[PDB]
Amino acid sequence: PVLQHLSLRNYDPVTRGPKLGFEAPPTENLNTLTLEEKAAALEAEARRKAQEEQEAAA
Amino acid sequence: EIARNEWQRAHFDPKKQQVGGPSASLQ
Amino acid sequence: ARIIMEKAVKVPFKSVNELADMWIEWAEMELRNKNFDEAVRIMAKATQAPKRSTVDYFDESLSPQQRVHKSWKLWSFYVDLVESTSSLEETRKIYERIFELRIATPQTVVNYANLLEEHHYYEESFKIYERGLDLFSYPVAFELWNLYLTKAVDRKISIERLRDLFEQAITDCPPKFAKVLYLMYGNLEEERGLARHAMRIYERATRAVADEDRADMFNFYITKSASNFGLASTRPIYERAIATLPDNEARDMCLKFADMEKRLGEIDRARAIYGHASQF
Amino acid sequence: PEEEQGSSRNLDGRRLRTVTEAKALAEYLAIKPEMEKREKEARRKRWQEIIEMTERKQEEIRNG
Amino acid sequence: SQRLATDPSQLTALSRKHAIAAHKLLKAEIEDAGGDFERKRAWDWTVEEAERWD
Repeated sequence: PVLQHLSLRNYDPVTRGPKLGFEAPPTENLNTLTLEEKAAALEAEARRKAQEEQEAAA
Repeated sequence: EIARNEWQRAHFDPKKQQVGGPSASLQ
Repeated sequence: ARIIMEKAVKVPFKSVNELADMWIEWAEMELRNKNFDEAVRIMAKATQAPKRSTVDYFDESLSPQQRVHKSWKLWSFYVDLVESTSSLEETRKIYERIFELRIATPQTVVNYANLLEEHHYYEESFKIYERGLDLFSYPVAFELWNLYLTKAVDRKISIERLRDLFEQAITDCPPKFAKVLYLMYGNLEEERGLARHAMRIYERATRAVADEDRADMFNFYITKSASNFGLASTRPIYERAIATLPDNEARDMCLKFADMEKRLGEIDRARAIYGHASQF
Repeated sequence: PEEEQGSSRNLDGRRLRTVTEAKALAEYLAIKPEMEKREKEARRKRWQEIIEMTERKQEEIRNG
Repeated sequence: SQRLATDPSQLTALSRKHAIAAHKLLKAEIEDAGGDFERKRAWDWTVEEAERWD
């Protein structure tokens, strides 16, 4: 009954304790794009764009 | 304490007083 | 059986986790026999402490019967049971008891707002993100800022609300998060604001970023100013970068400035630039 | 003999202390990365020696 | 005989050495993997440790 009477959001039944955000961060469960990997996307975009203008100038 | 200091001065012992690695590249 | 395990609850075990095990197996015994409301009552009886409890959990001088309400195992399993059994009001009350008891985690703040977002309470989710931001100073609070700013630009709240929100976030940030923070505040000012706003934000971003990534921040500023306005607007960025940067990065910026001046054709200015670079 | 008189100069205008320090520092720049390797594997092998001692004690307590 | 020869205080000291060794090995593995250790530990802190470290 546990896996249908616990929401499994704060309790970890395999270790008989709470969920460890250290082991299982909530950053991998988003359906959207988190704020860390975006702006890495922006840095990559600016980088290959910049090499495009320097090769266009060359 | 005055009496004790006088006792210490009186029994002061003259017989206990006598006068007169690593390498160079890393540094 | 319930009588003898009530007596087990009365037993002062050596470890608080043992009496935690008692309470969780009491609720577990109740939930196997389809007594979910009874299990809720049992663990409501478990963590009975006043509103002003401050006892030390690790203090091995008090009896574990009283320093068990501040155990995270009971509260985690309890709030999962309440979420899977009861309605939203009781779960909000139990999270409010968590935040009053001063044992909440950034994971718990994210769990609060994810519970609200599944029930489409977006504004209260924003409220509990920034309550967690109030509770956690800053090297803890970067994660909350990531999720909160992502969801705030997802929902597209009013523009002045977002401006004040990033100005709240940037306020006392370490540089190692200031890079990302300024990158998105400039990005949003480009996307849903004004260009000169984004230019001045990239300027003070170059001003308030770490030494190791200052050169890349001037690179982003230069590329965005070139994509936005003329290269004549990009010159003052260049001599400011020569004025402020250390010698190697100033050399790189000076070489790029000479390249831009040679591209424009004013090679006398490029020759003066090369003379300065030769000076250092 | 150049240790005692190392503050004198060459024909070009370089101190003997300067060139001795330059050679020693060049040697240090050559040898420093491999030293920081061998210390990181040294502390790593010390850490596995600790983990082997503690797995030995826990198996000793579990088997009696 | 092994239980009588081994003091429980020595056993607790060896268990604490286990704990700190496991911590420093896991720290080394995460910092070698490219991730940040303290960000994950900041994911898992309560309010009490947060304000005392503040």
